[PDB]
Amino acid sequence: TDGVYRVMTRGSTQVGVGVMQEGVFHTMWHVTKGAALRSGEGRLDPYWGDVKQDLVSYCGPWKLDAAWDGLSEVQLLAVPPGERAKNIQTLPGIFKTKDGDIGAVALDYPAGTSGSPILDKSGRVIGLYGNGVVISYVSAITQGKR
Amino acid sequence: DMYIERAGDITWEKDAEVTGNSPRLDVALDESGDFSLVE
Ligand SMILES: CNC[C@@H]1CCCN1C(=O)c1oc(C)cc1C
Repeated sequence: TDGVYRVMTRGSTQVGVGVMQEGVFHTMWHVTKGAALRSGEGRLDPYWGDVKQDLVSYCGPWKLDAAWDGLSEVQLLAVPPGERAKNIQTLPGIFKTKDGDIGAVALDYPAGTSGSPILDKSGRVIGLYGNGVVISYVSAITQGKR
Repeated sequence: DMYIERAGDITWEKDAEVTGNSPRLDVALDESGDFSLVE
């Protein structure tokens, strides 16, 4: 079922967050390390993963393809451990790399928020939160390839 | 092991707080997926 989900491990703790879209679950590799996930009485198995991109998809190929437009405010749909999903609006900064520019959000939430989606004004997922640098933490807007 | 629990719809919120800076940073991405600052 489409939506944003907590990734829990078993006491129970929230290790991250992910996005269900088009029958595929999307999260950051470092959240699950590719482990299988229980969803009801079913099991979701990894289908594609890449440590360098820090991304993994379950049940099918990576489906999220929208990208930041470079000018507009975005929203982090943050799902922190123990807190209701909440939308945080921000203008991304930029990671300048030898292979091009990547949007980045200067927002610092608990580690279990990793995998939370960043959204454009149309509600499309432009990437996931939780792989970044310290300058105060700055997350890349990490998007995969469809 | 690991399991998932639904937490919400993927939706923009009109009532959203605006916060955070927009730094411009030169970075490198290594084979382990780690970003590092460059000067
Ligand atoms: C349920 N066990 C999943 C196994 C062990 C953890 C990784 N993995 C994978 O199947 C896998 O790993 C990469 C890097 C891609 C894929 C599809």
